[PDB]
Amino acid sequence: VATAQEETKQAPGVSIITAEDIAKRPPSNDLSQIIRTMPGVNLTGNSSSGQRGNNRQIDIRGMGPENTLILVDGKPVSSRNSVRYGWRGERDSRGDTNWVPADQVERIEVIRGPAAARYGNGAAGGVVNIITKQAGAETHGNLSVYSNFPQHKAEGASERMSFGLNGPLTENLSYRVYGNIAKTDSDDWDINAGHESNRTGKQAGTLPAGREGVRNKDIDGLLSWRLTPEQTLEFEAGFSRQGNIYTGDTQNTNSNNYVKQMLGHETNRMYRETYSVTHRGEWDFGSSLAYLQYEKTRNSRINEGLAGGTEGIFDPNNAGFYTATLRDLTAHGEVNLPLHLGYEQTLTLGSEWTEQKLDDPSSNTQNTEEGGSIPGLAGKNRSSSSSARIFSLFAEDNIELMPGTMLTPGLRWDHHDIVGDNWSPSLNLSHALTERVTLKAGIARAYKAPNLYQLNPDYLLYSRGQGCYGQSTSCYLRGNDGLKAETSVNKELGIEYSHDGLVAGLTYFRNDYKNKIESGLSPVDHASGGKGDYANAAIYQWENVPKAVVEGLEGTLTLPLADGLKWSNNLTYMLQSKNKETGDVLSVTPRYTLNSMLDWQATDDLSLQATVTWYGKQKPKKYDYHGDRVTGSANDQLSPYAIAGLGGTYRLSKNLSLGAGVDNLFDKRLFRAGNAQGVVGIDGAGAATYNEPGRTFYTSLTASF
Ligand SMILES: C#CCNC(=O)[C@H](CNC(=O)[C@H](CNC(=O)CNC(=O)c1cccc(O)c1O)NC(=O)c1cccc(O)c1O)NC(=O)c1cccc(O)c1O
Ligand SMILES: [Fe+3]
Repeated sequence: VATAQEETKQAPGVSIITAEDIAKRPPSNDLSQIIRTMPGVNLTGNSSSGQRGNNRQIDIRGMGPENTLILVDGKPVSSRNSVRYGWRGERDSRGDTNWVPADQVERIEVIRGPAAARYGNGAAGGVVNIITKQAGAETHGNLSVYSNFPQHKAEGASERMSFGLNGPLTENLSYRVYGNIAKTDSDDWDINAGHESNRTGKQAGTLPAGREGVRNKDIDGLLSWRLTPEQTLEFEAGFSRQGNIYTGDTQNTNSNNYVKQMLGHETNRMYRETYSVTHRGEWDFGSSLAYLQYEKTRNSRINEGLAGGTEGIFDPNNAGFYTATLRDLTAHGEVNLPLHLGYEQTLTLGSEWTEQKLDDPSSNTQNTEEGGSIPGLAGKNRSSSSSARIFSLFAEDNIELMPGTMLTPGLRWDHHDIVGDNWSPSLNLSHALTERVTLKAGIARAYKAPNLYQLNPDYLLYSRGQGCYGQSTSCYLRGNDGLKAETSVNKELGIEYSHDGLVAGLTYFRNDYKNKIESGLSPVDHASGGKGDYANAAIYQWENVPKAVVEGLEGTLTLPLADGLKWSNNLTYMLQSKNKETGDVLSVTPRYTLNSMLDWQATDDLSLQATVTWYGKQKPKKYDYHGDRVTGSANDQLSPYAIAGLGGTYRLSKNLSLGAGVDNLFDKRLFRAGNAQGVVGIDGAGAATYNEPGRTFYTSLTASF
């Protein structure tokens, strides 16, 4: 009997991307590009402001990217938690899917809804687990190189070069190492000129930036030592560095002179260092796994403001870099025990402990002189430091009820040192109706701890009125340590026909989303003192939005037209996404997304690929920061559109393949006009918040032994 962990990787809410899929749709740089084509996955911001809108990240079933937990070889990636979380729920972050280089990935696992809740904190949407190629019984290695070439030159081209080498040292000692260097160029500063929202006053000439660029350096070493036939001990260290290439991005799309000085410059750099020890054992009466991970993330970037329009724009009064540091510590143990009597079943016991320490000398520095002081909050020299610790125990049991039929109950208990106890129960069922048809169902309660910015009372944003809910008076936004965790009851009912390479399936999912954390709507208090008409500014906190809901359909259809010819489709359809308190939308996703590949292995040494992605309509948020129906261009929608691509790979030998193709064959292009709503002298842009890149040719070479 399979463990509950391996078994639940067979739910309809589960997708696998292989190393061979990566070869046939090679990503520019970030893996999000290919990860997003799975059913139930979008590439979206975290809320609906449209801020930092070219910085979109992986979203599972509309639940936001903060609810997508990224693992590498089963170990958490937490680095984006080192970037400032803004009034509107975005971070100036490119996300956490670009730390492992695409050509060293063996496979990617995407686990959605109820089969993912067992992973705990931050899996309310789901889990994406990036697995790296590993050593075997013989020295192996590869060299992979990529390059694209956009028709339009303003758009940023990507150059990417990686190697891997792996194999034996001793009989009982293996190594696996890789190194990657990559560069996606920034879009030209001016790429959105003519598409920018209307720009009055002093904001005349300001521009929504295109896509930011990134320089990557990744180096990983792994050493695998066989103590015994029954025990293995693995040591690994990782060093990654991303530095951007800045092209005019600012939270509000306003500008100043520091912005313009910095065009082309590196204005943020993220160093990520990972060390890990892993014990793995296969035994007489089961197996077991224990690991320790230390992740240290240094986020160095230029000081930005924290008030109204100055929020998220470089500040000339505090010019220069600062460094936020994230130390994240993760320990994990589990034993797997096959039990034979009664039913065939496999029981799994485990605990987990995590600590997140965050040092950030910049985000807590807003002073209170204009809006009046806030009892209990020092105006200067507040602490940089946050932390939270979670302890967790769990038990999952995968019970063969009769052959065909599997029932897999679990319980996880989580103790957060500030927020308290959480109980996440789960039930995952698969039953076989035929050699060909399988019914599956799942219900779990997933868990999300407040992030360290939401939770901190020293974290303080300010606006003179334009961001304030329900008024034009000055207001403050303040963290809250009395917050409850977000929980979500992720239901799924799904059915699948599968036979002779022919697959046809359709899943319904509903996630009932309790206590989503968001900026509050009522002032809890008022500050006293200050200057002029801004004196005695309102005080709001980060609050738990009591109930929200997402709902949709995942579908997939795969037919073998002939021996050498396969037609595949992944389908996402978003039925509902609602803050039930404000009736506004949680996330801006396309109404549907259909991904379609035709794969012809026309020859033994030649495969050809055609792809079509159809995106549906996209609607912006209906309400502004004040909470009032928006007006003008702020209502603009994106009409449905499709991106098509052709590509191929030619086997020159066993040891060498060429690849080449075209993304966006019909040069369908979109442009970021700004943010979804209007501010003073800056007309809204509704759903037009991102740059879709135009026709782009690409080539590739892979040599391997
Ligand atoms: C040029 C120009 C546009 N200028 C303004 O809109 C001025 C003066 N402020 C500024 O120009 C910049 C830049 N302003 C902009 O680029 C346009 N505003 C925004 O994008 C904005 C977005 C969300 C919330 C806000 O409060 C915003 O001002 N903002 C600030 O210096 C500022 C500092 C502390 C507190 C604030 O609220 C500030 O606005 N502020 C106001 O008119 C204002 C009036 C009521 C409420 C506000 O929030 C205002 O900013
Ligand atoms: Fe303002």
